[PDB]
Amino acid sequence: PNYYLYGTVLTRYGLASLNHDIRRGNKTILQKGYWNNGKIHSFVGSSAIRWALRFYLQKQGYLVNRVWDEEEHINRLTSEDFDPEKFYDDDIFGFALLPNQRMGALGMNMAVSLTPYDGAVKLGAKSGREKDSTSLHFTEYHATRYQYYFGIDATHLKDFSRILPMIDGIMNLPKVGGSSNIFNYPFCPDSLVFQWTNHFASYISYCFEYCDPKSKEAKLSQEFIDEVECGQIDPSKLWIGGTIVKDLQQLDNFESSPLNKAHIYRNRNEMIEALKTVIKRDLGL
Amino acid sequence: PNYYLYGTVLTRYGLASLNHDIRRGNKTILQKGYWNNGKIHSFVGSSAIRWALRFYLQKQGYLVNRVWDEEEHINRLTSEDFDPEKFYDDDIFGFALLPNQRMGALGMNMAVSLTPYDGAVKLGAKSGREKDSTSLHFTEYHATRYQYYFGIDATHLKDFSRILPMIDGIMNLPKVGGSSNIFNYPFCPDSLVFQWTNHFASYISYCFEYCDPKSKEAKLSQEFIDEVECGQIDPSKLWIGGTIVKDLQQLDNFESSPLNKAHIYRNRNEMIEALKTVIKRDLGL
Amino acid sequence: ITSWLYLGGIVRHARTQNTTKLEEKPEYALALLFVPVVCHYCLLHIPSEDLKERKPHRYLVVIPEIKDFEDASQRRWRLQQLETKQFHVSSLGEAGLLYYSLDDIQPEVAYYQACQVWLYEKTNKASRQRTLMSIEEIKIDKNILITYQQVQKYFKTNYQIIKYKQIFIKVNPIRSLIADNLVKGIHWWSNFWEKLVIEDSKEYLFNQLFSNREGFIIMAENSEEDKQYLIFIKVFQQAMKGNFAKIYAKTEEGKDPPIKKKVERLRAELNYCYDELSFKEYLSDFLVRGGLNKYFNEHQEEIALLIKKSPWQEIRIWSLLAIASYKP
Amino acid sequence: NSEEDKQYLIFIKVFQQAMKGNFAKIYAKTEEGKDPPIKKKVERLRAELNYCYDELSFKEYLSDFLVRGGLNKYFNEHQEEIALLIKKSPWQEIRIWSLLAIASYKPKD
Amino acid sequence: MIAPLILYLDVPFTTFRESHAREMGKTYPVPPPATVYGMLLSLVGETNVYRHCGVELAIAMLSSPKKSRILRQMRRFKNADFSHPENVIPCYQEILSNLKCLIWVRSDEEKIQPSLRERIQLAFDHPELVRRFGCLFLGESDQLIKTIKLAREDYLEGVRQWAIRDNRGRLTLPYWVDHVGSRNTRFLRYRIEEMDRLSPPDLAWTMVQSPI
Repeated sequence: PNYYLYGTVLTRYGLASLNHDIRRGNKTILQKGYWNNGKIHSFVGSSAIRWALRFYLQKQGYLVNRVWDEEEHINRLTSEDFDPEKFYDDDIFGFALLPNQRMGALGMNMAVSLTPYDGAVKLGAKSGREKDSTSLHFTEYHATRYQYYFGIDATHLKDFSRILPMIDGIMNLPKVGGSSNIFNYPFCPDSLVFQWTNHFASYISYCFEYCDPKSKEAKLSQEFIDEVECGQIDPSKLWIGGTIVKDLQQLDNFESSPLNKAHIYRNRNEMIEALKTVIKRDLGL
Repeated sequence: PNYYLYGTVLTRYGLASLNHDIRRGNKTILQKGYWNNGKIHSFVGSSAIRWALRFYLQKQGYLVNRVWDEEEHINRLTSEDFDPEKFYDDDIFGFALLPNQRMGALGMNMAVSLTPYDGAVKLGAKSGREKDSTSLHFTEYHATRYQYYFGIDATHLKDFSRILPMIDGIMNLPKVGGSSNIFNYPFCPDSLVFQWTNHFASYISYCFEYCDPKSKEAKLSQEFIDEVECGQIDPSKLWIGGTIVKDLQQLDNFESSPLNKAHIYRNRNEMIEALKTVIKRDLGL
Repeated sequence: ITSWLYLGGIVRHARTQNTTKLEEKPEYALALLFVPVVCHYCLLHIPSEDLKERKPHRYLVVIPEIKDFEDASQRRWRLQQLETKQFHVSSLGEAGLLYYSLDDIQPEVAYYQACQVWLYEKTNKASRQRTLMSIEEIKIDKNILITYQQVQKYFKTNYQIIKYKQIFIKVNPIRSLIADNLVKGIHWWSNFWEKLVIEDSKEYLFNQLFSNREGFIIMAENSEEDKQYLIFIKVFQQAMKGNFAKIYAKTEEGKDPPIKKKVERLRAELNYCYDELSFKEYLSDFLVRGGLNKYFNEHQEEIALLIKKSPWQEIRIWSLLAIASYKP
Repeated sequence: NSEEDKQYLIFIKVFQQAMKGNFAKIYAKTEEGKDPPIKKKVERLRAELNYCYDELSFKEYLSDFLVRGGLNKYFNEHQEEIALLIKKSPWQEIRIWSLLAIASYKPKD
Repeated sequence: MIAPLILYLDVPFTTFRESHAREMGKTYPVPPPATVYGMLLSLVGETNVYRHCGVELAIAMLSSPKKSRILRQMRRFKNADFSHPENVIPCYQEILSNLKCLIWVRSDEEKIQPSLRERIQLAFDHPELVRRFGCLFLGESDQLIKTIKLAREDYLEGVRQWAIRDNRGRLTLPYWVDHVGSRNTRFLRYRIEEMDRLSPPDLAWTMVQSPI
């Protein structure tokens, strides 16, 4: 009996220059690409969020094969023969080699800035009477919210109890690799759309969408609501939590809409407790 | 454990021109960008506040690897090799010379203007009938309260006792890089929202909003209060002090809201003393 | 085979060099031997980097899609005629268009050519060898190519600065900007002023604007949406004509009227305006002082709505263009 | 176009009709001489409009000019809309609108 | 002849970086038949690759996606030591955004029962019965699929961009991928033709076979 847990999570509003890409002498370009309507949005690589989860798992017990030496800023590997039955990271994120391999039990898309990117940069000349090179750096930044989508096959896990630490990690995501010195951007969720179903396909990949450039309302996308009303994407398996709950409860006719009978909580921790109880009951933990 | 300190700080009201960007023609544009509601706001960079903290640590008598010669306006290195064990600035702010690098405990974000920037400008001209190309000039200024977000990792500090001087410096921040001759803008805090928790998730980033688009009112944001109501962000781990305390105490039903059972102090020094006592108890100092 | 034969065919995992190596039939291996002859090579100049302080080292490789052997041979032999100073470009699309610049244009035949541009650039200062940093596809139709020829004709060519063994080449950024927008399919006038003035305080390409302002106007004329702003340009030109007539009337006999000084004052006053209210105040006052304007009478509602709706920065930009484009 | 743009257009036309009335009165009153002053009258009108320093004085001058104009067909067809537009909108924006109407005055052929 | 099964695909981000592009993550405009075949095998939980040879696949591309480049510190097997900096290399990889396409599956050429079409159908009627692992993805593992559902020819009732086998086309899509080297990889030359049809034209039925 396969069981999955998909989720679309939207972060807060803040100033971010997280991932970046190769510089051009001047400027540290935040990487970006096209999105809905062709407007350019700033991205955050999937490997970034996977690295953040690995760091979270390493920071709180939860034995990790791929330990990150903070002092040396390098990745040391404890046991060259990966053992998913023991190491959490090989159980979840998998591994690769020249047994032979193990597909990661976690797959997440790259994070997307909810609002299109406008040309924004930060001057960076370093203090000092002497003005030599390596001064006047430019840091392209973005004042938006980041929304990313993940999916885990809990069945593929070697230890079925490892789903819960991933839930705590995604809720308390420590840090996506970024200019924390200049732009400390928290990545904790502000509005969640979770679904725990035995179906392989979940049509909730990117449900937070507002556009409306330079704004933070972050309404639920119309297409997601239409899909919910259609009959598919069963509301009983839906879990809606965060600040979007307020806007949902301020929607007209919401008391009679099919979205009403979905698990809905303003408090994020109550959502997490209820979902974890359901998952533990279904998986027999 | 893993304790962290997060806070959003609001400054007093005054005329500020602290972050002139690359000037055009005769006018010295101060750096600005978009923010809430799509209105242009003036930004003061986080590197400026990091420099101010470095200067505070230098002045108070702590080691500080980077010495700033005020008369020479130059920066000198006490030792070519960074030693985070011995130097406070290397411990906190990190380094990268290009071991070799440190992550850095203090993670600070930009200083946004609470009030949108209308475009006010000031003309300055050299006196005397003898007039040359450098005779007259225009300097852009803004009358606003500034708000920035910072986050530090107590565990990441090589010496845990170093968290006290950084807090003292934040509450007694020296001049932030700007134009003190004609726009002397004090950056001293007048309203704090501090969180000292073991979880990372932070919901106090930019929790301040204006009552009127052109005013010095500085009320607490609705999202922060609502999130405290809903159940997350435990009031026992909340620390609010400053001028916003009066507005919070004048709110209706305040004695029944969860805001009541949170650490609130009218005097900022008392709240800082209490938070410092809590930190010293938690980290065994 | 190896990367020297097929560009981009490096072995990702060196420890598996014997097994994970690209394999091909002998005839295709011969083709991979003889690829270098067809593809041309161009040098890329970073606009942000001063060419004086940085000699060009990025190499763009233009590889054309093949439709016929004879057509490709004739095209390559034609492109052999061009000067090296042309090959120095400021964008990948510029090099791609240059590869198809000498192609004959036939109005009965639907022209369509495709080529690949492969960017090779050292990752760092001390990089021993170049690495493939960008591949971009260019599909050129009739309209794009004729527009590019029009841009080449109106806009100035590269300045072949020559110094101590230093034959620097000054590429016009605008040409590239237009070319890029053309390839994008978006309006050429995406944001020329931004690049010409806002970004180009140094007037590196702003001078090109001065040299090619007519060309800019020409393309703007092509732009239908510009129409309203063209009518506003005529309105402001008529208003400044009236103001200059008033100054001429005020001018004493024998004295030289300071029309140049008045124009400089106009530019300074317009640049001084800091918000919507002050700029609109000054614009309306200047229009009133101009006198009876025929154009503003004919297009009353349209110009009024344009003033009411357009952001004041844009109206200031077009007013500055009107001042610069004034020609009695 | 939105409603505000329509109101702004009616205000422009109202001001233009008021200027029509005032110029007609000027022509009728000073028919003697080679030509009555209109260009000087337009310059004086602009100077008076720019003289106004706050909402009270500017609104006083605007209302006085409007009544001096005479019957105002554009101001006939729309009473409440234009009246509310005048009372509510900031006086500076009214000054821009009046100056634009001045510059847009189509002479009667 | 039983109507071929039709699937509606919607992937937010995807990358089908071409084979010979090993220095760069430069991708095909269209999902190759091999990647689609592998993803269908993953959906039906079929680990063996030789089980469903002969199934014919046709792809209808609903909207042309945008191509964007992203930077990645991809890890490679260059040095024996894992911690050696030679393993990590910074390089660019192209992605395709907002990819919506329709897939036609014709399993009549299969010689082993049940065919792939029957397996996909039975999977969609009874999602709980099918036993598999992993999370469904197109291209790279982290690029999940927003929506894969059973749909008709009229789901968008719009205009379709088909991938047609043309001996003078531009795209060189592989229908069988040899992951180790390039010996067994088999290529077919395609083109994108804009036609208003609710059913694939013959050629579109790219039929997957073993390289032998």
